[PDB]
Amino acid sequence: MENFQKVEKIGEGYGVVYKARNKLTGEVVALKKIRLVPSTAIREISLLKELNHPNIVKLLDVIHTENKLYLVFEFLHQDLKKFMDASALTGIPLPLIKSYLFQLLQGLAFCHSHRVLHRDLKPQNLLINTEGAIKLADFGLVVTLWYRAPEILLGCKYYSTAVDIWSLGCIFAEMVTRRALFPGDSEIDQLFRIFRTLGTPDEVVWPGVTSMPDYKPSFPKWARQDFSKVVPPLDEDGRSLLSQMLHYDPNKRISAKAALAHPFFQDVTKPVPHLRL
Ligand SMILES: CN(C)CCCOc1ccc(Nc2cc(-n3cnc4ccccc43)ncn2)nc1
Repeated sequence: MENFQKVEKIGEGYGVVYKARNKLTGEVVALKKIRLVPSTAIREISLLKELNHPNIVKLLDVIHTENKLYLVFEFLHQDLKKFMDASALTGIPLPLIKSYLFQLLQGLAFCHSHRVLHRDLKPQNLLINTEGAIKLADFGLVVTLWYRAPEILLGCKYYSTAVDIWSLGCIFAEMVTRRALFPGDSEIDQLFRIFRTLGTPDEVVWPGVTSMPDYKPSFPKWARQDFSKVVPPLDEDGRSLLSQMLHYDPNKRISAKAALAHPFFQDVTKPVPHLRL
């Protein structure tokens, strides 16, 4: 750790993230210092060192010395939240939205084939570079609830890869409309904003929903709205894909693999963003 010169704090993950410079090699890195280490965590983290993909932020090194754990990652120059904020007047161009969605689906398909879930996707942990890449960071082992799948909010203990597809669907919608789709500020507010837009789920659209730990018979019954109203700028292919990413039933929700084959991507390309660094 004496090996690293902290340049600036750039975020908060289970810890704070700094831009740092390796004092010996000259490498500029993102250094995550983890909040207070269990034998189980060390071994689980070391496996993530082998989960390498073009659309996953590269974990360069794990430094367990001595009670704290630091994760040394490759440095990317901007997060998607900042890029969306910087693009808010005109919006991110559709071709670039589509490229980013496709690449994140590639990252997830990879993670999910190895039975690794992200669990907390959000614009703040999606990182972009000047050559058009976007990468997943901060794979979990005031908290934002906006991207949380309904099965998590309803108390499902053993949720699936489908949670990440839900989160990515919410992020897709946001890139398109330039407003967060479900900006809840508590778990029930989040759940009711989902219900208000997509309809209160029942046994018809989600078999077993009424048996979920935090499901109440007394939830209000809202009707579903149209996706034409929810993401107006999006063409029918994007809306179709989005609707599949936001299916209530995690077993009907589209997989990352299947989503890559969606007709929305027939004309996918890799534009380069205009980034102000
Ligand atoms: C100073 N703030 C006003 C700026 C706001 C945020 O701006 C930036 C600019 C550049 C980067 N770069 C990164 C970050 C990561 N990373 C690894 N685990 C993470 C967990 C959370 C977030 C990022 C995480 N990995 C590689 N590159 N991250 C944020």
